[PDB]
Amino acid sequence: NDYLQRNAIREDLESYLREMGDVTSSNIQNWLGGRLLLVEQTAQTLARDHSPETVSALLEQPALTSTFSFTYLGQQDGVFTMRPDSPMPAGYDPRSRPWYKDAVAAGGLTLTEPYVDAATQELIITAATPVKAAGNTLGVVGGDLSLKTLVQIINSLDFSGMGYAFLVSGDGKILVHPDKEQVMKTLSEVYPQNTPKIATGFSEAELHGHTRILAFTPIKGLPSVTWYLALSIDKDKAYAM
Ligand SMILES: N[C@@H](Cc1c[nH]c2ccccc12)C(=O)O
Repeated sequence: NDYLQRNAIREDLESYLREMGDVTSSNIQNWLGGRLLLVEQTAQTLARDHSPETVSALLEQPALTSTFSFTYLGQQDGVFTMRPDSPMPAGYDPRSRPWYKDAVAAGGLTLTEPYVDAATQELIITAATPVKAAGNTLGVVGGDLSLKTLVQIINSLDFSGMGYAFLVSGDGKILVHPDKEQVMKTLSEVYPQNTPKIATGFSEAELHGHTRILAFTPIKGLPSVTWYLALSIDKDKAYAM
């Protein structure tokens, strides 16, 4: 019987994908986690002492400048301090920015979706958290992360040459993708005819003329967001083995 045989193949493929999805999800979980912890450690220090001299020196420390493109403090009175330094656009107010509002609404450390950077006019992701002293919020600390860097991490693996990984929100918004044109599109825009369901274990869909298999894995330990790790696999290549 070819039905039983196809059934045996598919079940094996789905077990492999589950394994790859789990461990890739852990990786990005751990990597994002360290960044979050670092921003948190930085805010808890500023909480105790946020004099101008201290703020400057703290933000210039190598553990920060080598991890984030920019690290910064926006204060509740609107005063902004960043390292390394940058030309400043007229009218800037850190309290109006997505990283600031997101941290405040979260009541603690969180991550933004991509938003348009103030200087590069390109997409950026920020790890951010409020500065908490005596139950009060003195401002928000943020550390900037490049989309390209997140891509590289979730695509360490091949995956045996079958496909690639991307990040997508529970709402269906593509956050990070090896193909730049797909970023911040929705799953419905990319797949209008038969849209992959995030809840559903394994979905088939058609992309650039080829049948693909998609599978979604929750990413744990991201406060106040719901992000999935997605695997997108070439069906014909996978089954061929
Ligand atoms: N990425 C943050 C902070 C930031 C980075 N580079 C900047 C240059 C100018 C002003 C703010 C920034 C924002 O866009 O708000």
